[PDB]
Amino acid sequence: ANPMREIVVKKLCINICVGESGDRLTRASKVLEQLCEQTPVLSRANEKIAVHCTVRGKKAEELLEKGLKVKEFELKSYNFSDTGSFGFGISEHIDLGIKYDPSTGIYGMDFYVVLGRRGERVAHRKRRVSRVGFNHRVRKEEAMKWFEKVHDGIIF
RNA sequence: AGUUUGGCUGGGGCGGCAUAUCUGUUACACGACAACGCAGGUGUCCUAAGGCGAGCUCAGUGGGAUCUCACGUG
Ligand SMILES: [Mg+2]
Repeated sequence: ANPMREIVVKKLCINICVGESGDRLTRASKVLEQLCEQTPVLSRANEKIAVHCTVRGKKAEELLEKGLKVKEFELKSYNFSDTGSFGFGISEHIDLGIKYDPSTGIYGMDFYVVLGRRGERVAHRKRRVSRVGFNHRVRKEEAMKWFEKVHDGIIF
C-alpha cells in the first residue's frame, strides 16, 4: 500500500543471565563485547546478576542472520507476541562460529527483536507525545508474514 | 539527735497515668467542649534522610526469551 508502511527491525536485545557476580560475569561481559563490537551494561536485581546490550542498525541485521542460521531458520508459532515482536535463544556461543578459547568456556544467550513502522517516534519524543494509532500498530499476523517473506520457515 | 517518707482516684490500698505533650473519633456541618472514654504515638533518628538544577515514573496487570512491549488518576 503506502510507501511508508514497511516493517523494519527496530532493535535487537541480547541478554545473558548467568545468575552470579565475579569472574563469570567478567567473561560474559567480554564475550558480548566481541559479539556485537559495542560496550555492554550490567543489570542487577545490588547482586549483579546479568549482563545485556541492545543493538540497532545494520549490525543488528547481521547478528540476527547469524542467530537464525544456528536456529535452522525455523521458529515456533507461539514464539511470537501480539505486540509484534518475537524472540528465541541459543545455547552455545561456539556454535555461533566464534573461536573457542579454553578460558571463557561456553555460554548461552537470549535474542529479542522488535519490529515496527516509521511512525513510532511520536510516542517517544519529549514534546507533544501522543499515541501511535490502531492501524499503524504492527499485529502478530503481520509479524509472522514478515518472517515468512524474509528468512522463511515457521511451524505452528 | 533532727527531719522526710508525691499526686490523681466512682472511699483508701494494690494496679494504671487520664501528671508535660501529637493524630483520628467522641464533638451536635464557624470556633470552643468532659470522663481511670475509644484506636494509636512522643523524650528519638538524619552531612544527608538538609539546599538546588536536570532526567525519569510508581504499585500492579497482560503478551513474549533478569530482558522487551502495551496499559496503568496514584
Ligand atoms: Mg491521695
